[PDB]
Amino acid sequence: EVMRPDIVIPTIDTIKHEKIFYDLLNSKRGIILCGPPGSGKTMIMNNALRNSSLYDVVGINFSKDTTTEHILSALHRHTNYVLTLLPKSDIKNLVLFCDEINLPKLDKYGSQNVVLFLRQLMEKQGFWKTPENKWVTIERIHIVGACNPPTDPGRIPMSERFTRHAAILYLGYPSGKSLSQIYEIYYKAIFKLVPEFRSYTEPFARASVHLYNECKARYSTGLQSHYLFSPRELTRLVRGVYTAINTGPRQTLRSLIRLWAYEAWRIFADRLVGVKEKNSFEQLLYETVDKYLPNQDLGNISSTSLLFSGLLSLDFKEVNKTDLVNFIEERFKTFCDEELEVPMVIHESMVDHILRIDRALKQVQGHMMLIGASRTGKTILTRFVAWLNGLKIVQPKIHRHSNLSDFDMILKKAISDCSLKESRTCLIIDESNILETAFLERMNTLLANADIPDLFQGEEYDKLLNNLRNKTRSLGLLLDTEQELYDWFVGEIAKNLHVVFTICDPTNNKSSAMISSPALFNRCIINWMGDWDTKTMSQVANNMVDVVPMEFTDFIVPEVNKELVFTEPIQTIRDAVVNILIHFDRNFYQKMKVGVNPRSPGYFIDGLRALVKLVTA
Amino acid sequence: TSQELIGNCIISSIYETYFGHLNERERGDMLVILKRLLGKFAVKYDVNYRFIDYLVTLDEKMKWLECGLDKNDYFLENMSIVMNSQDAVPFLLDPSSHMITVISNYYGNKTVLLSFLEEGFVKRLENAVRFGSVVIIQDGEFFDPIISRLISREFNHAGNRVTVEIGDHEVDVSGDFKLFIHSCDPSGDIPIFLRSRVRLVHFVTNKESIETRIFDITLTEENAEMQRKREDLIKLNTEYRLKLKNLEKRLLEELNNSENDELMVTLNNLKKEAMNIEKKLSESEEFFPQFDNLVEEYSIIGKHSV
Amino acid sequence: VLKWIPRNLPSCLINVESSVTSVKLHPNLPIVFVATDHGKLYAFDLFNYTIPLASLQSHTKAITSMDVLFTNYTNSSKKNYLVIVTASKDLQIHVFKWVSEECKFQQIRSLLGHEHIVSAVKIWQKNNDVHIASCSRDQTVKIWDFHNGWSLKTFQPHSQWVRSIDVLGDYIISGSHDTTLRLTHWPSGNGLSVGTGHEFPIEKVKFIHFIEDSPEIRFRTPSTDRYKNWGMQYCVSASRDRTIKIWEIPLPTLMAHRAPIPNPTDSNFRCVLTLKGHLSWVRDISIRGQYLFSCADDKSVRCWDLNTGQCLHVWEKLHTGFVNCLDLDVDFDSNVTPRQMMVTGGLDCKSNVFMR
Ligand SMILES: Nc1ncnc2c1ncn2[C@@H]1O[C@H](COP(=O)(O)OP(=O)(O)O)[C@@H](O)[C@H]1O
Ligand SMILES: Nc1ncnc2c1ncn2[C@@H]1O[C@H](COP(=O)(O)OP(=O)(O)O)[C@@H](O)[C@H]1O
Ligand SMILES: [Mg+2]
Repeated sequence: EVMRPDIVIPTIDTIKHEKIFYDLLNSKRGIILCGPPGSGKTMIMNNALRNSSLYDVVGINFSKDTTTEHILSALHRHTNYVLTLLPKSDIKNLVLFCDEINLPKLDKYGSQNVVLFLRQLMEKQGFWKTPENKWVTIERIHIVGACNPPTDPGRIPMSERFTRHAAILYLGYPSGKSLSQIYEIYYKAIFKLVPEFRSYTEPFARASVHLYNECKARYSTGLQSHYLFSPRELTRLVRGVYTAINTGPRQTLRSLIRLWAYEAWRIFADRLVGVKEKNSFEQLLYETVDKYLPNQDLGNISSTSLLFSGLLSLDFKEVNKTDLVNFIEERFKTFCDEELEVPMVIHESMVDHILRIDRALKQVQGHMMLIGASRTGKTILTRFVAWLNGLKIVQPKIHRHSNLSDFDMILKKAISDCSLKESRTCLIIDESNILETAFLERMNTLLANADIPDLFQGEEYDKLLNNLRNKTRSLGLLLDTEQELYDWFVGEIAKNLHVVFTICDPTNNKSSAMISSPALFNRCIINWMGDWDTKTMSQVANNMVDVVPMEFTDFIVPEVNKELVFTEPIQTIRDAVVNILIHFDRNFYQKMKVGVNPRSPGYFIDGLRALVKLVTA
Repeated sequence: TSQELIGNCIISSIYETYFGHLNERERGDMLVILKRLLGKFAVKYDVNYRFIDYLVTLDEKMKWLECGLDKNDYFLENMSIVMNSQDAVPFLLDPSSHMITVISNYYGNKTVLLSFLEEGFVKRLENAVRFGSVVIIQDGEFFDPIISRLISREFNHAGNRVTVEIGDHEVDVSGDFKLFIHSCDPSGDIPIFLRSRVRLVHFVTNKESIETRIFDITLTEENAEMQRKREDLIKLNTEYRLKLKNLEKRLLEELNNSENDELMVTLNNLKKEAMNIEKKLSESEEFFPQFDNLVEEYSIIGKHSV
Repeated sequence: VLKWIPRNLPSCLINVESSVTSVKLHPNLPIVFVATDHGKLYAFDLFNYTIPLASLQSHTKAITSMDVLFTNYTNSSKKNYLVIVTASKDLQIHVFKWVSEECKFQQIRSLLGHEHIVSAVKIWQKNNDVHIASCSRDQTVKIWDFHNGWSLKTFQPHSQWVRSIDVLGDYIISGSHDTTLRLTHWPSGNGLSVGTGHEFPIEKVKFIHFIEDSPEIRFRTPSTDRYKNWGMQYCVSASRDRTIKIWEIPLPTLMAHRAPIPNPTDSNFRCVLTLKGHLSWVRDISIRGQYLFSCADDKSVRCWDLNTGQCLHVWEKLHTGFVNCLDLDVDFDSNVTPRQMMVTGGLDCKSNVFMR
């Protein structure tokens, strides 16, 4: 049950908030919940109302482009007209959800509309109908809210005229003891699978909470704009450990610690940008394991020493590096034979990244974002891993003279292929594929919700429902109401559609807004391709130059400093060529004042190809 | 000269990719640090290396000069850095747009002008790649991503014929097809996807090029006979080396065997040609210090000009 | 004698310069033909495996599949020879004639007409008429006759490219890359039924033929008089989803002296049995007696059972890399002697044979 997202662990804070929230709802007062993006305001909110026998839930998600038509449609599905508006339930008072109230945008003259409509509904106790010009009386409908503080770049400050009538609450981050208890319950539930290690529930909960605490304390938002850690990351770590254990072999303590370290590597440190930051994370992992688990026989737990794959067997188990590299090379040769041919070279970093992308893609509702310089092998890797898992590539061919219309058609066709035809698709989106912010808002609607209701309206909605009924009857399921068909359709979309984003230059304003979006940053897994480190470039050069003979001159070994040689210690002339090329590339990028901008290594590959051609001639 | 080639290949290959979008001063500085770095790692290079004299032969140099390219060495090595790209699509960036005529002269009637702002662009483009005609594109600052497969050369070898996917349909390509991109905006924003896959070559004119052109005008007007003598001696040295090689080929073909007057005459001609080579080299040895003195004497004019 | 199982170790070893793609058996004398990736065609003897009997270059590109048939012509003028047809990636297939006296190859004819690479070839004989079938990446299952050398029927069974075919009577089954199968009527070209249920492209498909006498087989014996008169009972398929599935053939709207028509209510396959346990893609299958043998990309070959439905024997680490092809002798035809050997080939430029 840890896979399903409607569960809580009752600690003191959540029951206290539920009690005060019942008091505030029963006091005929509007409620506004304001807190950090990871405090689980929506989680505790749905826990409070869903278990209640006195109130009901209606689902509205605000966007930048949102009008009162959505609110009217949502209330029409649960209320009735007698001029007085009353809910369908005669005992439970309807409670109207409104998350991300800061997200609707100001008009041309510095004001918002939906917040004023909500204010008129909650303090004038009604509104005026637009086409019939009639007053509306509302008796037992309450309003709730969940919005972030306006300090983050993208939240619009709200007028005091609306916050006047609604109570305000702050949901702080749960403390160490509460998180420890919650994740103790999580790990007891997750270790019911392997009873041989039931006694290790407490040290793992302590280790996860402590490691999250230090990873939050060290890497702040000053260094990077995407270091927004939250307990959501710990919950996703729990989900990853479950999806690894449930599909794994017979389990030992050493392999348990290695699995937990691999999950921590692939969920906390995949977004780190600096080599020294990664070394600090490695030292933190060492000291955490040493402090809370006095266990020996634990080997290297770096990124290149923890390789867990499902491709090499029927289960999620650790695999040898050499066998993995050979299997990847042969499968990739077959891929180039069957698909587009590209002279890609195999190295350890690309194996690590292809396995982490494979781990991301196998998850249900799994989406990830790739941040790295151009010509670093991102879209080709995504297509390769999608071909490995039997996915379907739907690459949106968007040209300059494009608009929202063709993008809407390609999204609609992808959704129809995913749902009606029952074919899994791995949608790829490049940085240049988002022209205006409207496509970004469409992506927000697609990912924050399970679908885009705007793409299906009127006759499109009717034919979509008819096709859904035809598919349901073809499968042989007794579904007749529109709610069940719609929920099954969005379940199929959430289960059989994965979006993977390709971002080239994160320092751009469009990229900054794209990675600053709240409905996109939290759900996706952030992966930093970055630029190649020296070892990867050395491996690529050694694998690319050896095809042509270099040894025809007597060479003397030059005595130089250890830090000046990036290849393994030099004994031939090929290593001299590798060192000279890497040194020139580093000096050139340093003397062009690129700054902290990612350094695209395509110059290096082009130089190597020109080198081998010219030396052959 | 063979314990030296691998240093001379790496300085030339690295000249092709990294030095596309740098001007004279940065090129000089980076070439100096490359030579020092090669010296640090003990790989022998040519102390008298010149990129044009290493890759641009006199025939192709004259063929490029007659097409319309200016006589400046920077434009010569940039024409070399463009035309020697067999794998990566090159990018041409000249505000003057002067070398569309040059590439039209080089490719003759095969040069077909296209522009990203055209509406029938895609149809004539797929036609041109079908017949394999050389294609010239204008207004690259408004790059259309529909040619993403052509830019990265993501073809597939379907059978014995190579194939690319343009637009929404399969099209065929031919081996004689080459593509060029010309732009007129030096500060025009370019997508990083296009920039990282092309050879960004800057055909611009800075203050350093002002100094170089002032020095060129001073040499070609103040003492023009000595520069003419340099050009004449370079041409005759190349011709004499070619004639010496032809005479040696004649001597080796005169082995016969299924001495005679023809073989002795060939040997005497080879002797005369080798003596001419030695005399030309001895005369040219005391001619480059005149260039050194002229460079050291015509630098204040460049400094004042800049 | 039909229940022979190869032992735990290979009988002999064979070295090739390049990776092995197809290994067949001479149905009368102990000669093994080994394919390559560089297009070279080899010829090895089981008792003398150090030096090849013959080596020949007939294709510019890689060869993918092979087939070997021994003719049974009723006239004494047309002697019984060996025909070897190799399909390659050079848009062309080549047909060889083996000679016993000189022990050397001889190209007879080459069949053209494919728009892309050809992946499989099968050879069969109904009544004194040799036909050659092949399927290619252009989705065209083409049929040739040996004497005329001309195409007889070109058709598409699947939108995506077909990979492997098998022939039996006037009915051809064909795997494809769209994770589905479809039987076709050989003379007319009408698709009798379409199979679905795999989650990955199909690698190899062959028919399951009948047997004369056996104690109890639940997957080769006829079921009803209709199937007894038809002459086919089950078909087996293998696909890259790490499984092997044996399928029934649905009934058509069959009529006497007329082309069969598909059944609108019974034109869909039914998955009968599935086998799991292979660590990677299953690459090739071969059926003999009551034992189903299949290779995979897990450096291993497995021996399954038709009746009980599990692996009796496993052979881990048979090669350094992927295991590419297996082949046996035909047991359902009385002309071919079902003698006891097994031959396998790997991607690590090695081949192995199983004797006794
Ligand atoms: N008291 C708690 N008990 C169980 N899980 C919690 C608790 N507090 C936070 N979480 C976890 O934190 C995550 C917060 O996610 P979410 O509800 O989307 O945050 P927000 O509501 O701020 O958008 C949830 O996935 C939830 O599992
Ligand atoms: N070792 C390598 N790793 C990654 N990319 C490489 C390598 N060698 C060459 N390339 C080039 O990178 C290109 C693929 O990168 P791609 O994923 O398309 O980058 P982007 O995601 O920025 O578009 C290929 O065309 C190939 O020529
Ligand atoms: Mg939130």
